[PDB]
Parts: sequence; structure tokens; C-alpha cells
Amino acid sequence: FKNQLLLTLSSPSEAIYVRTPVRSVTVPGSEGAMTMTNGHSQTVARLKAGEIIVRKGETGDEVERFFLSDGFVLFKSPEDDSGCCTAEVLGVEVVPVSMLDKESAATALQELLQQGAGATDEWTKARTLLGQELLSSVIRAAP
Amino acid sequence: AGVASLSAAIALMSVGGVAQGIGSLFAALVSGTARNPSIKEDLFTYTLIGMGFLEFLGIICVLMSAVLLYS
Amino acid sequence: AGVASLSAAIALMSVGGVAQGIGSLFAALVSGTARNPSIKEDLFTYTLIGMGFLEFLGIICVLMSAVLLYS
Amino acid sequence: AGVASLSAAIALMSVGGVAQGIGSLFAALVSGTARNPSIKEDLFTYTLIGMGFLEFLGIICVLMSAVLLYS
Amino acid sequence: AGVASLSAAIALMSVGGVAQGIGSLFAALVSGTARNPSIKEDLFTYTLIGMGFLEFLGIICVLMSAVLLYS
Amino acid sequence: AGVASLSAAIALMSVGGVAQGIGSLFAALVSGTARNPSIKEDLFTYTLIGMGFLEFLGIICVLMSAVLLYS
Amino acid sequence: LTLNVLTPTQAAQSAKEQLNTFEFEPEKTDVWKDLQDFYYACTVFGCMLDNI
Amino acid sequence: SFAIPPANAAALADPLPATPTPPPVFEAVSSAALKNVEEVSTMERYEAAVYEESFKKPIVCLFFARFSLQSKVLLQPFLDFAASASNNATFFLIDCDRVPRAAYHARVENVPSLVVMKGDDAFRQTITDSVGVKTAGDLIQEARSALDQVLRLDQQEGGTKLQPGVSSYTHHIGVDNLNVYRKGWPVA
Repeated sequence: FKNQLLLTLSSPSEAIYVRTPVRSVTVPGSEGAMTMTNGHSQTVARLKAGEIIVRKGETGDEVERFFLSDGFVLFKSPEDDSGCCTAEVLGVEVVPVSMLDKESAATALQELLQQGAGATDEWTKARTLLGQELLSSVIRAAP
Repeated sequence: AGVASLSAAIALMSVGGVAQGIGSLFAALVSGTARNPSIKEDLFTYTLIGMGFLEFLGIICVLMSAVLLYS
Repeated sequence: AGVASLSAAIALMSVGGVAQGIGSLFAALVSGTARNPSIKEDLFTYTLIGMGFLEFLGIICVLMSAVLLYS
Repeated sequence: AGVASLSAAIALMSVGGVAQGIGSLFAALVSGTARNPSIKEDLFTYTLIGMGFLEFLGIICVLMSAVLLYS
Repeated sequence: AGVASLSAAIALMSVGGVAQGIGSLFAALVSGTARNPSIKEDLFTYTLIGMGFLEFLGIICVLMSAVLLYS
Repeated sequence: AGVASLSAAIALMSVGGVAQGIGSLFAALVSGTARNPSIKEDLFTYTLIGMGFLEFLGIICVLMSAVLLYS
Repeated sequence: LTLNVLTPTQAAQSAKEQLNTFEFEPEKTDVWKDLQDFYYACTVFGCMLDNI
Repeated sequence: SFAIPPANAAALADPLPATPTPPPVFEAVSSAALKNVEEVSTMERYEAAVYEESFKKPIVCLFFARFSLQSKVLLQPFLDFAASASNNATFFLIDCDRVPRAAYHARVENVPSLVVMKGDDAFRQTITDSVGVKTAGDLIQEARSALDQVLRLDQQEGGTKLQPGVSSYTHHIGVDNLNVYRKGWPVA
């Protein structure tokens, strides 16, 4: 077909992209953020949180932001006959940044800190810390 | 007495180690900003905090070098 | 006397410690660029800041390698 | 010219650090190319930029060696 | 025969860093080949360029050693 | 009196860095074999090329030692 | 249809040489346990959708 | 002493005459406006484009000629690129024999030629195959890269950093002396 990047960004409730040709796609890996493009090696990565940033071939300069909670990314080499290299971004909850809020975010942060102040269980402490992480990411990412 | 030159030059060797530390620190910044380019600020803060101490160390090394030079 | 040349050759030993710092910094730049090219021109700037120190910390010692050579 | 020859010999210890920085840079370039070949040329550019600095340092110390071997 | 062999052996000390850089570079080559064999030939090239610096510096070093062995 | 012996011993010091480089080489070899045995046979080739440089430099070192322990 | 599904005993009994072509950003031993739960979840999801 | 005769009736004749068209059997072979571009017919239109639209947003011009087969091969993928990226740039289709002053302006020496233009000299990148090694896909890839570059550079530094260069004072007079009339200078 073409030497583009065939992105499919999919959540269970909605598939935002299916075979979308793009140029570069930034993703917040568990180690750190990284940008996948055509020619990138085969790889699997776990995501933690943050703002995926898609950049179509027609756009070039224009972008598209999507906040992801958790999930995986699968980059697969290009078949010899297809001429195009594929990428699959699976997210358990993939929102855009336009639909986010910082006030309900801070309210949930306060309620989480209230619930976790009685730190007794490991899962409770871990959930409090991870909620702090994700809510700070949401606050920093929202407009 | 040219001999007092030698000590000062020897003191200058420490500056190499200081440079090494500085390099490592800035590498840690240039990596961190790529791992998390959203912040780019709280890392620069700690970078400057460390560079304060490293520049202080380099400056006192230079001063001791000049002291052992002239005396 | 000629002994000062030894001081100079000792003052040039901080070079080759500066080189490791430059290498580490530019290697971090290379790795962060290969991981996230989208922010390339930022990391370059940070390297220009690091060399804002290192490029001095080298030549300073080279100047000492002259001053404790001729005196 | 004994002490001059000894100074010139001692001047050439920084070459180890220069070589180590070069190896660090080329290792980072090789790793980044193994990750994303599509950012080859940019990476090569940055590599050469850093290499320029390292080369400069090398040439500098070599020159100083020559100086302390003749003057 | 003091200064001649002394300066020779001293100048022959900076090859350890050259060997270390070579080892690091070829280790990066091996890792990159392990992670992405498809561009094996594209890495080897760069490693040779690394030699084109490293070994060249080593050559200079050895030559200077001989020159101070028969200066 | 111990000029030749001392110069030979000082020359023989780079074997440490040589062995460190060889260790880094074979560490990368075993790591790449653990991460992809299917290309094991390829990796060892490059590793041998690495030795083809490292050991070669080491050999030069020992030759210079043999030259300087007898003038 | 009937899906023969992989389990931890069957994963430990295999060296997973088939995934060596893939670069796992965390190490394979650290990411496998988190990948397998996602695999389990996705399997049930599509199967039940098709059944519905 | 060097001279060239002024012209001939052949040279001044219509460069693009009509030729007979076949019936629908010759078309049957083994190998068997556009709403996104603009065919340019007039140096007035070309100048309007270059001096206003190329200052507003970048342009991509394909200079072709009928005799060339590479132009025929490159036309359709050029139209697909235009349909893809017309939102970010304008797209023009120029025949060298119909509008030569546009070809002299863009400094095209071979056909087909892509020309990415912005500010009329702030960014001018010419893509072509003088050797005969590249293909249409290669040319379109190079054009996409150049368009990305010029867009990025226009975004760089608050819209500035893309200012006109030698055309600030040359007015393409050394390239095409007929611009003295445009500038209103005498010719006596």
C-alpha cells in the first residue's frame, strides 16, 4: 500500500482508529514516553498513564491527544507485500483530553487521600499511590 | 620556586572528576526529559541544585590550586 | 625551569575526564532522541547548557597548563 | 631534553578518556539505530557534533605534547 | 636510557581506555544485533567508523611512544 | 639501574583495560545469546572481530615490553 | 468453537523462544505476568460477544 | 560575436495542438480540475499565486510536459498527494510550454519537477530526477518530506524565520529580465 504507519487505537467501548495511516505516535511507556514511527523494530510495551499524541500523514503539524489509563502497545514489522508497518494501541479507557476535568480530578484525589490515610493494607496503599500518580498526570495533561 | 606549580597542577586533576559528575547529571536530565517530557522543570530544578554543589567543589579546587601556586 | 612542563602535563590530565562527561551527555542525547525524536531540539538545548560548563572546565585547565608552563 | 620528553609522555593519558567518550557515543548511536533506524541521519548528526568536541580535545592535547616536547 | 624508555612506557598507558571504548562499542553492536538483526550490516559500518577514530588515536599514541624512544 | 624493567612494567599496565574490554565483549555476547539464541552463531563472529582488535593491541603492548626490557 | 488457552504452568514449561523477535520494554519475566491477565480478559471478551 | 535569430512561425505556433483520438479498441490493452489542484494557464495567475498564496500558506507546483511519460506516471499519485494534503498547502499543475515564464521563475531544467514554495524564496525546494534512478513514489515521498520541513520551519519561532531572500531586491530580474516591466522600470 504505502510506507506509512497503520495505527489502530482501540478501547473496548470504542475503536478510535482501525487502519489509520499516520507519521508518528507518542506513547507513555512504563519506563518513559517514546514515539513510534515506521521502521521501528518489533516491540511490546506496557503503558502507565498519560497523553497519547497522534500525528496523521495528512496533518503533519496538527495532532490528536488522547489520555490513556493503562494498557499495552504492539508494534509489528511490515509485511513484504503490504509495504506498510502496523501498530496497535490497546487501552482499557481511552479518553480525549477535551473531555477531562481538573476539579473532579482534585476532588477524587482528596477522597483517595482520605480513604488511604488509614494505611493498613498493601493494596490500599498501592492504590492510593497509583491514584495520586494518575490524577497528577490528568491534572498536568488537562487544558 | 617552580615546584609549587606541580601541586597546583595536581589539584587540577580533581576538576576532571567534577566534569565527569556534571556530565552524568546532565545525561540524567537529557534522559529524564525524554522519558517524561511533560514536566521538564522539576528535573531542571534538581539539576541546578546539584550543579550548585559541583560548581562549588570546582571553585574551591581552583582556589586551592591558586593558593598553593602563589602562597 | 623545565620542571614546569611536568606541571603542564599534569594540568592536561583533567582533559580525558572532561571527555567522559561530554561522552555521557551526548550519549544520553542520542538515546533520548532515538526514543523520542519529537522533542529533539529541546535535548540539544540542554546539551548546550551542559557544554556551557564543560567547555569552560576544559579550557580553564588548559590555561593553567600554560600558566604553570611559562609563569 | 629529558624533562620535556617526560612531560610530553605524561600529556598523553587523556587519550584513554577521549577513547572512552568516543566509545560511549558510538554505543549510544548503535543502540538508537537498533531501536529506530528511521532516525539514523539525525542521530549521526548529533554524534558527529559531539565527536567534533572530542576531536578538538584530542588535537589540543597532542599539540600540547608537541609543545612540551620542543619548547 | 632513562627518559627514552620511561616516556615510551608512560605514553603507552592510554591504550587501556582505547581497549575499554572498543569493548563498549562492540558490546553495543552485539546488543543491537540481538535486538534488531535486520540492520546488522548497518551497524557494522558504524562500528568500523568508530575504529576509524579509536584505532587511529591508538596508532598516534604508539607512534609517539616510538618517537620518544628514538628522539 | 632498573630503567628497562620499570619501563616494561609500566608498559604492561594496559592489560587491565584490555581484559576489561574483553570481559565487556563476552558479557554482551552471553547477554545477546540469552536474549536471542537463534543468532548466537552470528554474535560470536563480531565478538571475535572485537578480540581481533583488542588482543592485537595487547600484543603490540607486550612487544613494546619485550623491546624495552632489553633496549 | 473450543479455544485451548495458555496457562502459567504451560508458559513456565516453555522458554518462549517464539517471542524473541519482539522487544519487550520491561523485561519479559516482569511483563509476562501482566500480559497474561490481559490475554485472559481479552479472550473471554470476544468469545462472549460472539456468543451474544 | 554571438547572435540568435529572433524567432520563427514554428516556434511561435501553438505548442499544444490537438491530435486524433482513437476508438475504444486501442484503449483495450493489457495494462488498462480534479477537485484538489489548480491547472495554471497564465503567468498572471502564477504570479498571483506565488506572491500572495505562497506567502499565506505553502504551495506545491508540478511542472510537466506532454511528451514526457514520467509526467503521465506521476500525475495520478500527485493528485492523490494533493487530495491528502490540500488542507495544509495549495497544489498547482503547470505545463512548461504553455507557461514558460513560470518554469523560468521556478528554475526548472527537467520535467517532471515538484517545487515546494513558501514566501516565494523563504523556502524553495525543487525535487526531480536528473539521472533517472528515482520513481514517482520516491518523488512524492521527497515532496512530503519537504512540505513537512517547510511547515515545521514556518511554525518555528512565532511564524517568523521564513523571510524572503534574494527576491527581496532581485525581483527575479537576473532570472527573467521581463520583470522590469512589472517593476515599472524604463527600458529605453
